[PDB]
Amino acid sequence: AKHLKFIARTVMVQEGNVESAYRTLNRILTMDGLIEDIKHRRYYEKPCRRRQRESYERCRRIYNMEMARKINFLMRKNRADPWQGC
Amino acid sequence: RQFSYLIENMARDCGEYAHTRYFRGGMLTNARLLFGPTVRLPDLIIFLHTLNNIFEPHVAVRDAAKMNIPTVGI
Amino acid sequence: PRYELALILKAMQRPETAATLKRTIEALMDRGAIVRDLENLGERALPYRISAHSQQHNRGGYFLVDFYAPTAAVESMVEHLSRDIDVIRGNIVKHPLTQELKECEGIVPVPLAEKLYSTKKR
Amino acid sequence: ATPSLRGRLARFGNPRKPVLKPNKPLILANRVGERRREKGEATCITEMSVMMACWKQNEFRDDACRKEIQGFLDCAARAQEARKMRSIQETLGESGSLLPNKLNKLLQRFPNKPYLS
Amino acid sequence: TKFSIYPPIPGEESSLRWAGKKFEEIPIAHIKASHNNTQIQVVSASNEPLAFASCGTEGFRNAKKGTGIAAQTAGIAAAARAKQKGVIHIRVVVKGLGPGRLSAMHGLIMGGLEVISITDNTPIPHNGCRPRKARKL
RNA sequence: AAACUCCAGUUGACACAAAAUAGACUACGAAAGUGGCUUUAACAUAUCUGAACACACAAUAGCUAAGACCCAAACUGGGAUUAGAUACCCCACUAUGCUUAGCCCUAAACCUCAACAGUUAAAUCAACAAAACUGCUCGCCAGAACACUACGAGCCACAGCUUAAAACUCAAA
Ligand SMILES: CN[C@@H]1[C@H](O[C@H]2[C@H](O[C@H]3[C@H](O)[C@@H](O)[C@H](NC(=N)N)[C@@H](O)[C@@H]3NC(=N)N)O[C@@H](C)[C@]2(O)C=O)O[C@@H](CO)[C@H](O)[C@H]1O
Ligand SMILES: [K+]
Ligand SMILES: [Mg+2]
Ligand SMILES: [Mg+2]
Ligand SMILES: [Mg+2]
Ligand SMILES: [Mg+2]
Ligand SMILES: [Mg+2]
Ligand SMILES: [Mg+2]
Ligand SMILES: [Mg+2]
Ligand SMILES: [Mg+2]
Ligand SMILES: [Mg+2]
Ligand SMILES: [Mg+2]
Ligand SMILES: [Mg+2]
Ligand SMILES: [Mg+2]
Ligand SMILES: [Mg+2]
Ligand SMILES: [Mg+2]
Ligand SMILES: [Mg+2]
Ligand SMILES: [Mg+2]
Repeated sequence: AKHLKFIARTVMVQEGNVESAYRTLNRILTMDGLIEDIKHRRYYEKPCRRRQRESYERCRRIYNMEMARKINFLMRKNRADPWQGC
Repeated sequence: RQFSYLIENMARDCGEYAHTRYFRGGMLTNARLLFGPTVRLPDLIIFLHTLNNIFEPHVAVRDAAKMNIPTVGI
Repeated sequence: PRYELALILKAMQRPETAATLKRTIEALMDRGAIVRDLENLGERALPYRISAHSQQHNRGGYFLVDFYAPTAAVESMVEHLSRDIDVIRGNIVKHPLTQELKECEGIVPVPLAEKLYSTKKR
Repeated sequence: ATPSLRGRLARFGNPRKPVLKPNKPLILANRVGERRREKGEATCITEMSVMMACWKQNEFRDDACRKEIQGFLDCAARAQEARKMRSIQETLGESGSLLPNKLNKLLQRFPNKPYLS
Repeated sequence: TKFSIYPPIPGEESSLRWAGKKFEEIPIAHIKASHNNTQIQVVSASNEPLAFASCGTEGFRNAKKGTGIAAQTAGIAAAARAKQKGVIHIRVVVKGLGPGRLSAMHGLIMGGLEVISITDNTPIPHNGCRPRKARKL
C-alpha cells in the first residue's frame, strides 16, 4: 500500500514470450515460499497442526538429503562388471 | 571376485580345494544330504577374505565352528 | 548510557532544518544528555510512504545524534519526538559501538548424530 | 548441510524439551519410493477452442472452418506420437536420475547397518 | 544493450519505450483471479477506468465462472473494449491463485493487446486476520 | 440453494486485532510457555535431596465488572443433503478469543521415561519404544470393574475442583 508499485514480484516480457515470464514468476514465488504460504492461509492451521507439519517436513528433508548423498556416492559403482565370470 | 581365479589355481597347484563362489547354505551343516553320508568335510579352512560382498562375516566362519573345523583367516 | 537517535526529519530548507536540530539537541541537554556528535546521512527517498501529523511524506532527511544520557531520559525524549511536527520518525537505540564483538575462530563442523537408535536387528 | 539432530529427540541425557517427534525411526531404509504418476498436460486445447468458436459463428458448418480443423487435427497426430515416444523412451532411455528398480539394486549392495555384528 | 527482467525504475532515465510511451504511462490490467470468479479491469496510468469484464458479465453462472474458458472469454471482452480507446500495450497485475490466473492473460492477447510485464500482487499478510476454520470436505 | 445488491473492481486515507520470510536455527524460562521493533528493570543459590494440603506460579475453556471490535466463531436461525440429520457442506450472527481488575485452578499439563552424582566393563537385553546399568533420596503403586464416583473435610469455586472408599459382581482384565 505504502511501497512503490511495479517493483515487487514483477517480471518483464522478452519478445512477447509471456509463457516464459509466467513460468519465471511462478518459480520466484515457489522458491520463496509464497505459493505454499497462500495455500495454507486459506483455512486456519491450528498451532498443533502447524507444528506437526514442520516436523514432518524437517524429517523428510533430513532423510532425502542423506539418501541423495548416498546415491551420488555410489553412482561411481554403476559401471560394468570388471570381473565378469568370477 | 578379483582374486577368485588366483585362489582356484593355487588350490589346484597345491593339491587342495577351493570355494570362491556363492556359498550355498548347508555345504557344511548339511553335507550329508547335499553330497552324501560318507562325505568327508574339510579338516582346515583357510579364509583369505573373511568378509562377503556386503561387508559382513562369511557364513563359513560360523558354520566351521559348529562342525568343529579349525579355521585360518586373514 | 550511550545511545543513538536515528532521526528522520521532514524535507525542508536549510534554515528550518537547522532550527529543528538545535531545538531537538537542546531538549536532550535539558534532560541531562551529553551530546557527542551530529552526523548527517543525507536526504533520500523513503522506502515507504510515511503518514505523520496529518501529512503524507515521501522524502526526508536522515540525521544521527550520538549522545550520553541517563536511563530515565530515553522515555521522556520519546514523547518529545512524537509531538514535533518536523520529526517524521525518531527512534533511540543503544549505540552499537558500546557492544564489543567477540572474536571468532571459524565454523566448527558438526558430525552426524550417533547412537540414536539401538543396534538391534529390527 | 543436513539439519542437525543434537538435542532434538526425547532422550535421557537431553534435559530440554524435544524438538522433533518422529513417528518412524530416523534410520535410512534399503529402498526408495516408487515414482508417482503425473497428472499430465492436456494438448491441442488452443486449436480445440478456435475450432469450436468458428462453428458457433458458422452454425457448425465444416466448409467455412476448414483451416481451423486442420490445426486441431495435425496437432492430435503430433500429440499422439509424443505420448508413444515418451512412455517407451523414458524407461529404456537413461537420462538424469535412475529408476527405483535400478536404484534399489544399488542400495541393497550397500545396506544400512543400524545393528552390530 | 542486454535485457533485464527487472522493471525500469521511473526516476533513473532509460531507453525502453513502447509506442513512444514510458513504462509509467502504459495502462494497467488488474486481474483478480479468485476461486469462483475472475474479474478484469484495465486502467490508465492516472487510474482512469477504461474497461471492465468478468465471467459473470459474460453470461456465466455458478460453477462455470471458475473455469479457464470463462477467464479467457473475459479477457477477450476487456481486450475488445479497451482496444477501441487506443490501448495496445498493458502491464498485467495478477492478484490471486485462481484457475483464471493465466487463462485471462491469454485472452488479453487474443484481443490485440501486448503484455510487456507480469506483476503479482496476491495479498499475503504478515499474520493479520484469522482465516475461517478448516473444513472436512 | 439461500444470502447480499448504498454491491464489486482500481486508487487514496485509515486499528485497544494478529504478528510472512528469517527458522534447514534450536535458544530463553521452574513449568505453563515464549519467534514484529525500541528502551527501562531483570533472569534465586559456592553440597545434594526435600510437600496433593505450606508459600508462590500454572495453556485453553469459563464466571463477575467495565471498555474495544478487523476477522474468526460454540449456541441459535436460515439453505441443502438424507429413510431421518438435533451432524459433516454453504451463509449470517452471538457468548467468547483482546485490554484493565478480580476470581477459577483444570489437560494425552505426555519428551507418559522423577532430582542429584556416576559408568560403558560384566550375565547386553522378555517384547516394543528412546541401549543397559550403579549409588543416594523423595513421591507413588499392589487383580479388573464399581470409581476422574458416594460420604466427609476444605476452597471467592455452588451443574465446581482437590482428596477419595466400600458393598454387590467376575475369573479374568
Ligand atoms: C478359559 N475360559 C474362558 C472364559 O470362560 C469363562 C466365562 O466367564 C464369564 C462369566 O461366566 C460371566 O459371568 C462374566 N460376566 C460378567 N458380567 N462379569 C464374563 O465377563 C466372563 N467372561 C470373561 N471374563 N471372559 O464364561 C464362564 C462360563 C467361563 O467359561 C468360566 O470358566 O472366558 C470366555 C469368554 O468370556 C472364554 O470363551 C473361555 O475360554
Ligand atoms: K506425549
Ligand atoms: Mg507414532
Ligand atoms: Mg511478524
Ligand atoms: Mg530442594
Ligand atoms: Mg505427603
Ligand atoms: Mg493436583
Ligand atoms: Mg489458569
Ligand atoms: Mg477470560
Ligand atoms: Mg464475522
Ligand atoms: Mg439446520
Ligand atoms: Mg463478539
Ligand atoms: Mg504441554
Ligand atoms: Mg523430586
Ligand atoms: Mg482395582
Ligand atoms: Mg477431571
Ligand atoms: Mg467428586
Ligand atoms: Mg462432598
